[PDB]
Amino acid sequence: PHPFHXIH
Amino acid sequence: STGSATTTPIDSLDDAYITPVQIGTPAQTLNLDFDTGSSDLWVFSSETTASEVDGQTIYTPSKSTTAKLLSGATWSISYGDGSSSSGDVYTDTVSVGGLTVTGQAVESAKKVSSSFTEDSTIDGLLGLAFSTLNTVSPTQQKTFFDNAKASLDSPVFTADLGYHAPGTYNFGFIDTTAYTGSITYTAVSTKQGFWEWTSTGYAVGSGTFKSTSIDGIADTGTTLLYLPATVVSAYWAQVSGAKSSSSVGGYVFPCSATLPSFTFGVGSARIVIPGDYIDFGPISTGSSSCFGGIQSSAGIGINIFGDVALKAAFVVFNGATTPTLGFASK
Repeated sequence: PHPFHXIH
Repeated sequence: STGSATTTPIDSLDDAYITPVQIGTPAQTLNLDFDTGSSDLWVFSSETTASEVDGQTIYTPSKSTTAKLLSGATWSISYGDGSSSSGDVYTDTVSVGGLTVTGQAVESAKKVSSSFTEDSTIDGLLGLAFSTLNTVSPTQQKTFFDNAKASLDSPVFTADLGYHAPGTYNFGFIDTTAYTGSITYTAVSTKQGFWEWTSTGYAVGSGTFKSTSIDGIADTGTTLLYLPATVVSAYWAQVSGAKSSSSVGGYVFPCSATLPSFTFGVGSARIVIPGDYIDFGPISTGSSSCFGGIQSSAGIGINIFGDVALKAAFVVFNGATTPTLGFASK
């Protein structure tokens, strides 16, 4: 899978 | 005013959702990742490096007539994973769903990261977090929602993400056909500029409910459910064969296993994330080890309700003076 971690 | 736009997942394990958006005059329709955990409207443009755009649809701002430079104006963002984007900034017209918003700040990427280039179904991001987070300089801009907010019927937008199917993003109103029962609203702390709330416990499968408080953000921007280590581990001990792996960097279980359901607290309400949503398919292709959708928050310092737990409820983002978060069952 290619999860997403959208701010830093 | 109002506006409903269809979000459609970009993959078969739903790890991101794109919603079409019209920018300019006349219209250029780019597919954007709607991120409630950032505050930047950025896109892939004509000023973006040519080795850095694979197959993405680009926003050419020299062929929008509503399109004007915000000069000296500059953006630079970084995401929870590594993830990078940056360039300059334009002013232009954005519709989402029919909801038109004029001179919105459209940030037009000059550099993007490797992981955005790999990502050919996404043309940019739409930030739906709070506006103190916006990264433009030296003059900070606002989000779509904040530029539309005054012109809307109710200052609120709903998330309704589907499991393996598209869903809807509505601006301006609660579709009362889209949910079962009541909506429970809980209090939101806007101080770090996130959709940040407080969870009243957890249950794993048919077991008893734990009254602990879990401070999290609502982030449609994150695929998985990031919960503290004790909670996540209480979870995975109910699935036989699941371990933590330091080269997959998280919790895996073999694929043939039956995933039990995760229950989280919303005030006095309960939202069950069914066993099926927590299975992110095999780790590599061929493999009989499968990636789990409940993972530990320990290494990022904050707990996230991502797409796994949000796509289990109907979500209301009340953007009123005293903002609340509402969940219903669907």
